[PDB]
Amino acid sequence: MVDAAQYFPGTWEFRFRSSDGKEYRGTVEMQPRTPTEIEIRFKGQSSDGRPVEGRGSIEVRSPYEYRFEMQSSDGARWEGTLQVRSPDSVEVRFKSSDGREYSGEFRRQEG
Repeated sequence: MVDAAQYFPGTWEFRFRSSDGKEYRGTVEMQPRTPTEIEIRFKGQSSDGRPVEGRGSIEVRSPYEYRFEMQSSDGARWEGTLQVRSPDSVEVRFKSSDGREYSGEFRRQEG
């Protein structure tokens, strides 16, 4: 597995989409708080154009996989896991407080 504080810090673009077609896109900045807790700050917007922002984290908790959580200024609360696929690409799968199931991707940017 990747080393959390080696791998995740940086700027990423994201796209998340639910099975019903709701979609969020935006940019995140990740930085370590500790080696087991990577903080996320993000700005983005839903597919209806509504701007959102918020915070989240990637954490070491379970023995099996990274924990992923994000909370949005429009009230969306997201909790799930992720799978690193390459040096610049991470897939995510999560449940939302609105009852939706999402999949999505982070794509690493320069700066």
